[PDB]
Amino acid sequence: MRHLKSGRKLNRHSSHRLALYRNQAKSLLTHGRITTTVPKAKELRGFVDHLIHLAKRGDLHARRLVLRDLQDVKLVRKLFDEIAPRYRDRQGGYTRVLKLAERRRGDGAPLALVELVE
Amino acid sequence: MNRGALIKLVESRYVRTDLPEFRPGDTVRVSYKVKEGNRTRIQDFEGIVIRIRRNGFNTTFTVRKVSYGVGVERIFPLHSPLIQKIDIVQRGRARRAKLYFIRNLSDREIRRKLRADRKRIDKDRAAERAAKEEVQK
Amino acid sequence: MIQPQTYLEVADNTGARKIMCIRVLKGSNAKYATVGDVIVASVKEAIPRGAVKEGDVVKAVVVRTKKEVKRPDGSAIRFDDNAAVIINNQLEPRGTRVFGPVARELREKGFMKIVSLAPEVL
Amino acid sequence: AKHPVPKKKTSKARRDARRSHHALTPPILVPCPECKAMKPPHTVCPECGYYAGRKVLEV
Amino acid sequence: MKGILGVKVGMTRIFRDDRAVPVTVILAGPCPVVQRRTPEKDGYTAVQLGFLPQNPKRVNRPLKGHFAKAGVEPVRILREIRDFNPEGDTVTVEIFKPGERVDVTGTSKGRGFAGVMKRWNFAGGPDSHGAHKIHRHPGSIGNRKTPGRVYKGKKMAGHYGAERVTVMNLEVVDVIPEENLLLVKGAVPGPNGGLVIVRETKKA
Amino acid sequence: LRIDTFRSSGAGGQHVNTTDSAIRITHLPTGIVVECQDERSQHKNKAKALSVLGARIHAAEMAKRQQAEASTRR
RNA sequence: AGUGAGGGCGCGAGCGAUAACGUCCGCGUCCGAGCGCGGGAACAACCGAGACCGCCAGCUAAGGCCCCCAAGUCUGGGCU
RNA sequence: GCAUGAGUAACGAUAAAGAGGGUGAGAAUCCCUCUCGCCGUAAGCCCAAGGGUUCCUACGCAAUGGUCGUCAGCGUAGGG
RNA sequence: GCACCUCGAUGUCGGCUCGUCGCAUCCUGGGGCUGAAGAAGGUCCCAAGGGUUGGGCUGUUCGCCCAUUAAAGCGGCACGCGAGCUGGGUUCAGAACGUCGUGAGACAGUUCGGUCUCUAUCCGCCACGGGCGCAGGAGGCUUGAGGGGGGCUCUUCCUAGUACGAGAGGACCGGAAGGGACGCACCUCUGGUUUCCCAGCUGUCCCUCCAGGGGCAUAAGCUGGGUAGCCAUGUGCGGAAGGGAUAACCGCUGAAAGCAUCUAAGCGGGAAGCCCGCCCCAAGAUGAGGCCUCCCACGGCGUCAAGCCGGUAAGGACCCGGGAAGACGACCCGGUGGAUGGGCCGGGGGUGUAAGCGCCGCGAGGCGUUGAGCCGACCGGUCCCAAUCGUCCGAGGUCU
Ligand SMILES: [Mg+2]
Ligand SMILES: [Mg+2]
Ligand SMILES: [Mg+2]
Ligand SMILES: [Mg+2]
Ligand SMILES: [Mg+2]
Ligand SMILES: [Mg+2]
Ligand SMILES: [Mg+2]
Ligand SMILES: [Mg+2]
Ligand SMILES: [Mg+2]
Ligand SMILES: [Mg+2]
Ligand SMILES: [Mg+2]
Ligand SMILES: [Mg+2]
Ligand SMILES: [Mg+2]
Ligand SMILES: [Mg+2]
Ligand SMILES: [Mg+2]
Ligand SMILES: [Mg+2]
Ligand SMILES: [Mg+2]
Ligand SMILES: [Mg+2]
Ligand SMILES: [Mg+2]
Ligand SMILES: [Mg+2]
Ligand SMILES: [Mg+2]
Ligand SMILES: [Mg+2]
Ligand SMILES: [Mg+2]
Ligand SMILES: [Mg+2]
Ligand SMILES: [Mg+2]
Ligand SMILES: [Mg+2]
Ligand SMILES: [Mg+2]
Ligand SMILES: [Mg+2]
Ligand SMILES: [Mg+2]
Ligand SMILES: [Mg+2]
Ligand SMILES: [Mg+2]
Ligand SMILES: [Mg+2]
Ligand SMILES: [Mg+2]
Ligand SMILES: [Mg+2]
Ligand SMILES: [Mg+2]
Ligand SMILES: [Mg+2]
Ligand SMILES: [Mg+2]
Ligand SMILES: [Mg+2]
Ligand SMILES: [Mg+2]
Ligand SMILES: [Mg+2]
Ligand SMILES: [Mg+2]
Ligand SMILES: [Mg+2]
Ligand SMILES: [Mg+2]
Ligand SMILES: [Mg+2]
Ligand SMILES: [Mg+2]
Ligand SMILES: [Mg+2]
Ligand SMILES: [Mg+2]
Ligand SMILES: [Mg+2]
Ligand SMILES: [Mg+2]
Ligand SMILES: [Mg+2]
Ligand SMILES: [Mg+2]
Ligand SMILES: [Mg+2]
Ligand SMILES: [Mg+2]
Ligand SMILES: [Mg+2]
Ligand SMILES: [Mg+2]
Ligand SMILES: [Mg+2]
Ligand SMILES: [Mg+2]
Ligand SMILES: [Mg+2]
Ligand SMILES: [Mg+2]
Ligand SMILES: [Mg+2]
Ligand SMILES: [Mg+2]
Ligand SMILES: [Mg+2]
Ligand SMILES: [Mg+2]
Ligand SMILES: [Mg+2]
Ligand SMILES: [Mg+2]
Ligand SMILES: [Mg+2]
Ligand SMILES: [Mg+2]
Ligand SMILES: [Mg+2]
Ligand SMILES: [Mg+2]
Ligand SMILES: [Mg+2]
Ligand SMILES: [Mg+2]
Ligand SMILES: [Mg+2]
Ligand SMILES: [Mg+2]
Ligand SMILES: [Mg+2]
Ligand SMILES: [Mg+2]
Ligand SMILES: [Mg+2]
Ligand SMILES: [Mg+2]
Ligand SMILES: [Mg+2]
Ligand SMILES: [Mg+2]
Ligand SMILES: [Mg+2]
Ligand SMILES: [Mg+2]
Ligand SMILES: [Mg+2]
Ligand SMILES: [Mg+2]
Ligand SMILES: [Mg+2]
Ligand SMILES: [Mg+2]
Ligand SMILES: [Mg+2]
Ligand SMILES: [Mg+2]
Ligand SMILES: [Mg+2]
Ligand SMILES: [Mg+2]
Ligand SMILES: [Mg+2]
Ligand SMILES: [Mg+2]
Ligand SMILES: [Mg+2]
Ligand SMILES: [Mg+2]
Ligand SMILES: [Mg+2]
Ligand SMILES: [Mg+2]
Ligand SMILES: [Mg+2]
Ligand SMILES: [Mg+2]
Ligand SMILES: [Mg+2]
Ligand SMILES: [Mg+2]
Ligand SMILES: [Mg+2]
Ligand SMILES: [Mg+2]
Ligand SMILES: [Mg+2]
Ligand SMILES: [Mg+2]
Ligand SMILES: [Mg+2]
Ligand SMILES: [Mg+2]
Ligand SMILES: [Mg+2]
Ligand SMILES: [Mg+2]
Ligand SMILES: [Mg+2]
Ligand SMILES: [Mg+2]
Ligand SMILES: [Mg+2]
Ligand SMILES: [Mg+2]
Ligand SMILES: [Mg+2]
Ligand SMILES: [Mg+2]
Ligand SMILES: [Mg+2]
Ligand SMILES: [Zn+2]
Repeated sequence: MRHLKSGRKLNRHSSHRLALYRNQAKSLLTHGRITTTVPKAKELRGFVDHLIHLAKRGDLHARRLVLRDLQDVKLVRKLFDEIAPRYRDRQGGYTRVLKLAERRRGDGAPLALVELVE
Repeated sequence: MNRGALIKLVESRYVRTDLPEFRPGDTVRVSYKVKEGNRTRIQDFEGIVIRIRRNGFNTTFTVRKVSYGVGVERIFPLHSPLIQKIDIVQRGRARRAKLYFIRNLSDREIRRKLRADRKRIDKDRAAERAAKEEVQK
Repeated sequence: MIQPQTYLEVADNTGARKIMCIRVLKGSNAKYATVGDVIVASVKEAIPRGAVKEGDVVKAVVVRTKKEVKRPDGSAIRFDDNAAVIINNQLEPRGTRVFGPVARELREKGFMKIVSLAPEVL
Repeated sequence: AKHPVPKKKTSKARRDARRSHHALTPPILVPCPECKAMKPPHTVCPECGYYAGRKVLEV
Repeated sequence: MKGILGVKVGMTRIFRDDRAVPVTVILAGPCPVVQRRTPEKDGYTAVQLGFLPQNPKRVNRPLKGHFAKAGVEPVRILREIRDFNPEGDTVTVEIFKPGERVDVTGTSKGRGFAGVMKRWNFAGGPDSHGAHKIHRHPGSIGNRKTPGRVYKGKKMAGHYGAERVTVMNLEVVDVIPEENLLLVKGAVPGPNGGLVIVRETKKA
Repeated sequence: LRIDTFRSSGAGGQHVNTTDSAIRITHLPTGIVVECQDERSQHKNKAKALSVLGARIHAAEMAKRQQAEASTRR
């Protein structure tokens, strides 16, 4: 009875699911756009969206929080110095998700890309 | 349509204001109105607040005192029209917001691991010594 | 919330110290008793030479439980021990002095003997 | 479990009768407004990379 | 036989004569009548009732003719109060005095597929002592060659909740027309924001 | 008299767990109870009860006779 | 050659409890092999009757003749 | 020889995955990098018995691989 | 007792779970007789609607006993129920006592130990869809044939210490309150939970040495708390009232039969039961119902078709965002003429004084900044991101 609860499990337990959310956030900040399944994407969306808007603050605390997920010092710099100032005048919603007409093959999963906006 | 607001509405006309502020760790006297058959008298009850659970008009809190060799806890709603007044007597510093563990515990043990909050007591003199700025004109 | 096998404490000098509820007089098949409720119990532990003895079966009323009891005002009250007063079949205290506070509900259920014997009702 | 088991060979007319619902449903599709090629709704047309009239990926 | 449509908005509790009472707050007013049901033309007696304002660019044609025919603009849900004949047009909250008693009707919470142990309260299996994987199953369902079957109505697992439920004789604790709110002592079925119906009880 | 059939207790299998061969009889105004899971029958245990309880009531009461005789002579 | 497990019903006896769709003999019959046909709702052995094949022809049998369902809501006298 | 159960159980330890790039008729499954998790008195090394080309190199996917397969302890040929 | 079906198998005791049917009634309901003063009880008739406790002993059914109860009813259903559980009993091998036999072994005598099989094809049953039908096409709102559920009970008080009785005791009738158990709903309150919402902690490895974080110790490493949701111990409400026809039983009138009789014609009273009444399903009610509104003439063909057509109509499905709806379908809301999901914002709420720096201290630490920092769902805002764009289907009505 899922009533009013909202999260997702993705057939992964808590530890794993978390890591997944990072390694995807990670890669998303790295390459700008990535392509995963429609559900992972739908969820992942807000995770990066949260980190972006955290960077947008700028302070050391903010930097000391985003680092807790991204772990990597350089990708943190990359976040704060280029990505975030792109968005100082767009509040909320820093990423988009779009569905892909071609499916997967050996499991026929649906596919979607997640690029951040400009 | 805001249902959330609509509730905050209705309750508003039962809400007290007058009641002091307090935290778990505080020791506190509550004048309570009870009936002894016919009469309606005011029975006090002071002790260490152990738990305040908040939900607006429905916010409630718990006080624990030992009496005649055995401990009681009583729970009061923080807007019962049957509370006459509540009194700060002493203020402590809990590290946490729910202080159950002091049940299974001694009175001289509780004495030290609940430290008097000198800070917040000072702001009360601040309140009170400046509260005599009405009797000034 | 006392039921069969629930041990209780003595509120008074009945010679008894520990009783264990063995039945609850409050229905054809009531599940648990609380404050104001009479229960039938057995003495499991009691001091020497007091009135009742080890093995006596007794009538008693519960004066203090441990599961917080609701009030009509929306207050609630809860004591540390589960405690009762041993009484006779006229439902009079076989004791003469209760010790430690007793839930006001005893008065509300007419146990006027106890609540006067009581050191503190709350 | 004492291991249940079929009583009688399911008749020809009875199995096909069950498969009444098995039939597939053709994909639902729309022209891509630029290339007019066939493509499922709400996905980015794999022929050019346009959705919402904007080039979205460089097909 | 009075009645009125409304929303379960959620319950809290209040105070009365130094006693606390759980209520349950219900937005209800107003309600524009939509149609009269003649005993002559329809066979019986009732009133088609409107509730909650409707965005007209969502009102289809056949509905828009219904609505205008009683001179009343768009509305979201239409229901019937059986054996009610409102004097004035719109039906209000004000048609209940506080103290009066009511039957509430709702569509209970939705527990989807339901265990027997939940829906029907079977005691199911012993948690230890030998249970080969029935720690929660329904056990026996029959006899033997006589009767040679299971009988209709046998309590079994399946969908539970999300269903019409009326709860009887509830006390109208209060009502504030200015807000169209209703107070009902006790538990109305269904979720907050769910549609309820309230009428005068059938008790003495 | 209260007659009583019930499944006998012990070793016996299918024609004993599944055959109420045991008897018990009870004389109400006196109080004596006897029973007979003594034999695989039921009628034979029935009567064997209703003559053991023959003695067990009259051969038992003869004590009350002698007790009085003896005490009153003493 | 096969058979040497018979059965049911009527009658006549023993056994049994003037029990059993019990059992065992005797005299009959039928099923067995006629679970082919008509009645008995259904119903091996009860009532009718021993089917070579054909018929969109006639008489009867037991059993029936208000509708299911072929034939009298027949006729005359009674009772419940 | 072919059906039925049935496109149903099952796909063989709940140590775990994610992404970008690449190759290819074709990629969740092959190659490369980055992050992530597991073993670490082994789930890493080295002997022996047993196995007998399974070793290295090219080329390759019908079958074997509980799916895929461009990959393989698979097939071909050479080498060792 | 018989030996008619089953030995190319119909698993036997007791417990558990789920029950349902019988009435020869254990309880409450109605009633006659009483050796019925009252209060009780006895016995009989009516009545099956619901109700029928928890423990000690034993494998036990049975029975005894403890404390209660309105009562702790008996029986059928393969002494209901092992393709539902159990496996203590009993009936495999092992072994001991008593015991019989020279003996190997044996007993119905005892005692310790002793493998209970993942996949439901049909019927049945609980839940949910697909197709077609409803002789015009559609959006709604409905009637209730026919079913289902429910149906219990105690205690105190008033009436009144009255009628009754020497007393002790102690009512009818009429009216009030508080309970036990059971049912449905709910999450305000109490109380659980709350797999990452906050915090503390130990080892260790890592980032970056300090500081500050991360990973692993579970599939949360451990601890301390905990919204929303889902919940019972928690809150609400339910059984009725009443209307009708009756059971046993009590009657009025009244012949046969001058009297007489409750009955033969006619009528009255009368049950927790019967029919309604309350809650639920329900027009596949093929007997397919009704009411409000909306859409319309056929463009071309078809010997006979009351047809096959072909764009469209009011409308509907697709698709996508979603949902206290949900296994899947279904259902409900929404799709830029938008607040549906997401991020942001704010309220609420949890947690309980973050990082950084300053002051105190040799130090561990403390103190200030600071109810700070972080802050999942709840209540609301908000076009920043995502519901882009589109496609399909659906009229034109046989008729005396
Ligand atoms: Mg769940
Ligand atoms: Mg939501
Ligand atoms: Mg949600
Ligand atoms: Mg997975
Ligand atoms: Mg006010
Ligand atoms: Mg001044
Ligand atoms: Mg209960
Ligand atoms: Mg002793
Ligand atoms: Mg006593
Ligand atoms: Mg309570
Ligand atoms: Mg005193
Ligand atoms: Mg005193
Ligand atoms: Mg399909
Ligand atoms: Mg369940
Ligand atoms: Mg149970
Ligand atoms: Mg149990
Ligand atoms: Mg008012
Ligand atoms: Mg024995
Ligand atoms: Mg013997
Ligand atoms: Mg003598
Ligand atoms: Mg011969
Ligand atoms: Mg011979
Ligand atoms: Mg012969
Ligand atoms: Mg013969
Ligand atoms: Mg004879
Ligand atoms: Mg025949
Ligand atoms: Mg023939
Ligand atoms: Mg014949
Ligand atoms: Mg024959
Ligand atoms: Mg012949
Ligand atoms: Mg004739
Ligand atoms: Mg015929
Ligand atoms: Mg005639
Ligand atoms: Mg005649
Ligand atoms: Mg004539
Ligand atoms: Mg398939
Ligand atoms: Mg499938
Ligand atoms: Mg397997
Ligand atoms: Mg690739
Ligand atoms: Mg090696
Ligand atoms: Mg070896
Ligand atoms: Mg070999
Ligand atoms: Mg190759
Ligand atoms: Mg291959
Ligand atoms: Mg291949
Ligand atoms: Mg295998
Ligand atoms: Mg290739
Ligand atoms: Mg090779
Ligand atoms: Mg037992
Ligand atoms: Mg039981
Ligand atoms: Mg029963
Ligand atoms: Mg039973
Ligand atoms: Mg009787
Ligand atoms: Mg008698
Ligand atoms: Mg019964
Ligand atoms: Mg009956
Ligand atoms: Mg019991
Ligand atoms: Mg018992
Ligand atoms: Mg016995
Ligand atoms: Mg019995
Ligand atoms: Mg039985
Ligand atoms: Mg039998
Ligand atoms: Mg055995
Ligand atoms: Mg043995
Ligand atoms: Mg044994
Ligand atoms: Mg065992
Ligand atoms: Mg099935
Ligand atoms: Mg099936
Ligand atoms: Mg259907
Ligand atoms: Mg009705
Ligand atoms: Mg009909
Ligand atoms: Mg019924
Ligand atoms: Mg009196
Ligand atoms: Mg008196
Ligand atoms: Mg008196
Ligand atoms: Mg009365
Ligand atoms: Mg009370
Ligand atoms: Mg109640
Ligand atoms: Mg976290
Ligand atoms: Mg460390
Ligand atoms: Mg960590
Ligand atoms: Mg925790
Ligand atoms: Mg919560
Ligand atoms: Mg309770
Ligand atoms: Mg109630
Ligand atoms: Mg009742
Ligand atoms: Mg009439
Ligand atoms: Mg008369
Ligand atoms: Mg007369
Ligand atoms: Mg008379
Ligand atoms: Mg009458
Ligand atoms: Mg009447
Ligand atoms: Mg309905
Ligand atoms: Mg025209
Ligand atoms: Mg033509
Ligand atoms: Mg057409
Ligand atoms: Mg959808
Ligand atoms: Mg959905
Ligand atoms: Mg549909
Ligand atoms: Mg809306
Ligand atoms: Mg647009
Ligand atoms: Mg919104
Ligand atoms: Mg939103
Ligand atoms: Mg706050
Ligand atoms: Mg500080
Ligand atoms: Mg600090
Ligand atoms: Mg921290
Ligand atoms: Mg410091
Ligand atoms: Mg804060
Ligand atoms: Mg603040
Ligand atoms: Mg924020
Ligand atoms: Mg979050
Ligand atoms: Mg929301
Ligand atoms: Mg909401
Ligand atoms: Zn295109």
